[PDB]
Amino acid sequence: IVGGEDAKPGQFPWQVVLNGKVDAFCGGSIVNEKWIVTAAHCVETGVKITVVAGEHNIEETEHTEQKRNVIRIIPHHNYNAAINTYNHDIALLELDEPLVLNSYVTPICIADKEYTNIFLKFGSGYVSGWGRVFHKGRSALVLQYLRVPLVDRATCLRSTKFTITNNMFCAGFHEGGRDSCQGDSGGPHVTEVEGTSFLTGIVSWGEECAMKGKYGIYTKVSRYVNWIKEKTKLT
Amino acid sequence: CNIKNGRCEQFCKNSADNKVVCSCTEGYRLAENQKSCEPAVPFPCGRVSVS
Ligand SMILES: *C[C@@](*)(O)[C@H](CCCNC(N)=[NH2+])NC(=O)CNC(=O)[C@@H](N)CCC(=O)O
Ligand SMILES: [Ca+2]
Repeated sequence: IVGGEDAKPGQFPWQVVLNGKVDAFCGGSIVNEKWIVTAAHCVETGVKITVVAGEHNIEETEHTEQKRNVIRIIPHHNYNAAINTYNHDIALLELDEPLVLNSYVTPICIADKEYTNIFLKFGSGYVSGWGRVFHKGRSALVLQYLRVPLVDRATCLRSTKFTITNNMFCAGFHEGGRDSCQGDSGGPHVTEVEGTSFLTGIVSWGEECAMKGKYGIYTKVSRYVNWIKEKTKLT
Repeated sequence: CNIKNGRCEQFCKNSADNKVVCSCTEGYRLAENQKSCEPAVPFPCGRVSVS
């Protein structure tokens, strides 16, 4: 996250970090005690991955961390149907053992398709992660967060040569300086509705980070909430 | 549901006679005022409880 602030412990208790052949390589959010939602481009291939919930500072111990192994990865079935487009950039991870929910480990809410879009169109969401804090720079030790405005589709389309599909949205500032970035992929874009946060987007891609005239591109979660609910049922 | 979400804290559906029915997401119950959403489990989704 470029141009954000330090989170307080427990401020984003749905946020998790992913670790693998690279540490802190992506984020995710808690769907329920057994399931994380993240970006499909984070988990191409079946390399072994671990999830850490209740994480705050990734170089210190808070005694709130819960580490789990990933036993099943379900990228959306249309991800990579077309090469290099980031269309349908969303995936689910099943954990080996249930998370234990508490103040530091809490799911994000997920509304139906209609209300997820209504919440997105409120026009202001929070994004969070341990990704780069400068474009091509170092990663964060302390979880970062940033409020980003929704950007109108036409402006969105004009900002880039790359294709923005109806499964995506733009968010960020016209003057640049504040954005998500590499390492933040998979992290949740959330909309707060009278004290209760709902998942409205997933950090997916962009051109550099925080450049004036460019915006962060997010997976539009409203299009996928039916799929998330179908695949993450507990029994 | 037209204005202010029908006064529903979370979800609104139009019923009949221009009236509304509110509802809430998993982990919440419709409060008795039939608008607000109250926690129905120790750690409901989407809320900060460290503070
Ligand atoms: C995988 C995930 O961490 C990143 C998130 C980048 C978000 N960028 C902004 N400005 N909000 N996703 C990617 O790296 C996907 N590939 C791209 O974004 C490429 N266009 C740029 C790759 C690069 O600059 O390193
Ligand atoms: Ca830590």
